[PDB]
This record gives sequence, C-alpha cells and structure tokens, in this order.
Amino acid sequence: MIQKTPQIQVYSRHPPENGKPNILNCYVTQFHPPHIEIQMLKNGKKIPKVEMSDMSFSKDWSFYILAHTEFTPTETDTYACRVKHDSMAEPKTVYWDRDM
Amino acid sequence: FAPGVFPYM
Amino acid sequence: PHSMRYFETAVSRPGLEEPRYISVGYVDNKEFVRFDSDAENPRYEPRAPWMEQEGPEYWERETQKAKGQEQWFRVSLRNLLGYYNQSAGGSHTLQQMSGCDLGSDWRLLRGYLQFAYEGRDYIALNEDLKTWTAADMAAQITRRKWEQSGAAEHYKAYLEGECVEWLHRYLKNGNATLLRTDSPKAHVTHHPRSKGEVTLRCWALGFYPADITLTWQLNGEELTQDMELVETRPAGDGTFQKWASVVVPLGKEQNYTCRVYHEGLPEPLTLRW
Repeated sequence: MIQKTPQIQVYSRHPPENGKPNILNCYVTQFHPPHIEIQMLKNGKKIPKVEMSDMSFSKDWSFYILAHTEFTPTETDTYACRVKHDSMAEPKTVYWDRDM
Repeated sequence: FAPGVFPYM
Repeated sequence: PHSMRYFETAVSRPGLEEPRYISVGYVDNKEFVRFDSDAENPRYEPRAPWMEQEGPEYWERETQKAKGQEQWFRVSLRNLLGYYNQSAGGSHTLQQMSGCDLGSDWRLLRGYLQFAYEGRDYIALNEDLKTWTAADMAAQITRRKWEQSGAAEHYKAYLEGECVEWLHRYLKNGNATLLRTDSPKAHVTHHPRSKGEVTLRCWALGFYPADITLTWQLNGEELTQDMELVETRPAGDGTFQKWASVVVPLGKEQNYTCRVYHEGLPEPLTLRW
C-alpha cells in the first residue's frame, strides 16, 4: 500500500559523440519501498552488465539509486531504462535522448 | 560515531 | 554551519529471511561511512578518503553498534506489525534519521531523531530534546512507551555530547576535502525548430557540490515563464549536471543569455548561442 512512484532520468555522463564510448546513466528517484528493478536497454535488449549504486534515501524518506552502464552512442542504436516497482502496475521505460 | 542502545518502539 | 546524520533502514523480507539493515553516515551532507547486513563481511566501511585515518578500534566499535541496532530494528519492526495489524511476512520498511547541526559558533544548534514506518512519518523528537511528536494513533503506543522509559533523555545525551563531539572531529579530519568545489563547465546547445521557435538549452556539467543556479534571460529581463529545468543529477563520477532550456523565437537567438552561479566559480558564467 505504501508505494511511491519512481522518477527517471536517462542521460550520459559526458556529452555524446557517436562512436566515442561513454556511460549511460539512469537516475531513479522518489520511490518507496526500497525494492526496485532497473533495466537498461539497447535496441530492445537488456544490457547485460548494468552497475547500480548503493541504496540511499533523502529527507522525505524516499529512496534513489543510480543505475549506469558502458555505452557507445551511435545514430541508429536506441537506449532506454525500464523500471519495475510495486507502486506501479506496469514497468516504466524511458528512452535516452541525445539532446536532453 | 553511530547511534547506540535505546528502548524499542 | 555544519552537521552529521545517520540515515538507517531495516527492510523486512518476504519469508523467514531476517530484515536487511543499512546505515549511512553523513558529514556536511557527504556520506562518510556505511554499514550493510547484505555484505559478506558486514562492517562499517570508510566512504570518504579522510576517513581512512581511523584505526581498527574505531571500525570495530562502530560495527558493534551497527549490529546492536540491527537487532533493535528486528524487534521494533516486529512490534510495528502488531501496532498496525500487519501480517506474518510482507514488505515492511523502517528508517530513522538522527544527527545534529552546529551553528556558526560551533555550538549545538539543533539535534534530530525521527522515525518513519512505510515511508510515512511515525515519531519525531522535538527540538527541545524532551517531548515527542507521534504521527498517528499507532505512534501513540510508542510515544507513551518512550515517555514511560524516559527514552528522550538518553537521546538528548548522544545528541548534545557524542554527536557534537564526533562531528567536531570529522570536520577536522576532512578539512579541505569537504570544502572542495568543482566548477561547472557550461555550454549551450541548439535544437530544431517548430515553425517559428527553436530550443536553446544551457548545459552545466562537471560540478561539485550539487547546488547550482541556472538562468535564461532575454535582453536582460529574466524570462522564467516556460523555462524547462531538470532536477540536478549526478554524472556518476562524483560531479553533477543540469540544464535550463527555453523554446526561443528563431532569429532572435543571440538575444538570450544564460548565467551559471556556483560556489566553485570565481565569477558567474554567462553564455549565449
């Protein structure tokens, strides 16, 4: 019952340049309970090694986590983040935007 | 220095 | 003004699995130590470089405390179940925030102590370090229990003495390090037009601490109407990022200035397209 819906921001650590390796981040925030599942995708495929940060919470008791991975931005490939949490009926998947 | 002993909820 | 906090969490596990306990220490909003029951070797570990200066007597003492608190949550988490008529085994979370602020005079400003069951407030210790604020009828049983046992007085001690004492010390150990500031590397991007309008995005990247202020202006007058701003986000390398955007009426591009104000900056940046 005590669920709060995660806020997602997919963005890279450095400004993108096609072909230059980089790191894609997924900053999930504002959620409760602390149990969540974050998937980083590419062309609709779950990226195998996605490194997540340790669980932390802020002043309003809500939790936040930073899921990141190595990615190499191209014009063709699309990346995204699919978050599954109990505060939601279905997963939320937001796509990486080069311009944002 | 972390928190210590205390009465339960 | 300085402070130290300890955000602790004990999350109940579906099954017979003992609840996971995690503690994080924060000096001047910077995480400095951390304990986690999920680790193979549960111990309070250094989370800031200026913390490695502590000997084993410290790390064992702290880890002892974390293991005591681990069981403190196992019980209370068990009691809250009763208080709330909750069942045998589901997902239940209990967290507590404690610490202390130090004014400009390095004397105690405020002491804190508060709990929350299921992400909702439960019971907090008022600023007088004597009386409690129970959030609901459930927290009434705990408060009355805590009024009986005189619990408040024993937290007043830790807050006014040991919390203050130890904050003064970590503050000395992490002098320059905690006060360091990384300046933002700003730049503005341009984005495709919607018949009679183009988007101007001002980027601020690679800054520390998180506090930053970005502004878009037009001919000097700051335009706040319809400004798009992202919640500051970590780059993942210890620095933060952010951006301010305005859908600008094309042609009039150069009419817009962006300023960036950060404590690390010797002078606020001003940028344009």
